[PDB]
Amino acid sequence: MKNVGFIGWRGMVGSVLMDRMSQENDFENLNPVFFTTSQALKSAFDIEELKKLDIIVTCQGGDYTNEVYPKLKATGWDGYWVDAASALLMKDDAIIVLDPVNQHVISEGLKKGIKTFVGGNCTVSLMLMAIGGLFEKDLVEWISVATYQAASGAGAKNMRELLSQMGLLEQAVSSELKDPASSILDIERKVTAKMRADNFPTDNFGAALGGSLIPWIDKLLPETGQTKEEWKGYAETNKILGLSDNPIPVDGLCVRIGALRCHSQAFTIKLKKDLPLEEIEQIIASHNEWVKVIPNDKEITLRELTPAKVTGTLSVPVGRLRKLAMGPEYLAAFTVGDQLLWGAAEPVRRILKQLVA
Repeated sequence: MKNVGFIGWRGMVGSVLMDRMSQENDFENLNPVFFTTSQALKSAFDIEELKKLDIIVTCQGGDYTNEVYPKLKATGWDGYWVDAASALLMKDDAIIVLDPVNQHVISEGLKKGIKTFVGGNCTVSLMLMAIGGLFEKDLVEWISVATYQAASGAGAKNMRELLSQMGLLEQAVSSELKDPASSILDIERKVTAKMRADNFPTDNFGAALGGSLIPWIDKLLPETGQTKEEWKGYAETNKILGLSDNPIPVDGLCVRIGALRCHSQAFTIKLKKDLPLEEIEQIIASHNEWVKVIPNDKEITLRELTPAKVTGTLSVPVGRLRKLAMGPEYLAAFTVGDQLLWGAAEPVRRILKQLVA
């Protein structure tokens, strides 16, 4: 059995990985060696120890990877490096994994000698898990996107801040909400006053999220006006699909909303042909076992196409499918996916499974 080292397994993403691996009994197929950065297991910084392993799975973070990866590689170590961090995503030296979508690029990279794999993540992987069928059939000309991203993508303390913000907003009008005859305008004024107060916890986001939204995720990308988050759509999507040399346009606005773990996305997909909606649905549904086409019905949409339904599951529902007023080649679609699973830990768990098989 392969000797696998794990770094950052106590973090949020790492913890989801540990839980998923346990659930699937992945540990009975490999020899796990756990590391730690604490001085209170082996040290995550002991290069000689890391060199003894066949594979290293890390969810520790970019700073960690940029520090040890180079040192480890320098020792001649020829093992595999699986990273949940985005540090090496665009390295010609590594492949972005999301096997249900790009098994072919993965299998080839392996034959070629690629030893570094970075997990497909956030909105890009969730998008591909939802409409990968359209790309696989080469029907996508371009895609305009509008996201509704959860706090987990930012971090554990961000999720906590969101929850605290929601509590404070309600607590500001707790009594008013109790009497069925109170003024809704009085209630709103108080809630709004609270989210604008200096003592309203907004350190993690830099603005209120709770009963609001933030139309900016990462840092500015000067050359295009995009934010890093938005830039990933074009770069990472094509790298995953292996179309970096002849990229497909994927662009839009990424917005942070008051959700915990699920990223949702609204799509305006420009197809290259005019296909019956029924066929498009079949193409979408057939791509993988997790995508789930939701009928464009109200009751079914409310019960199935929401973070409330999707959170904590591997299901990737896609619905609201119909042609747009712009034309028969313009398709509308809305999808919801859990950020911690297909958006983070699952692609890593899957590539590991392959490497130790």
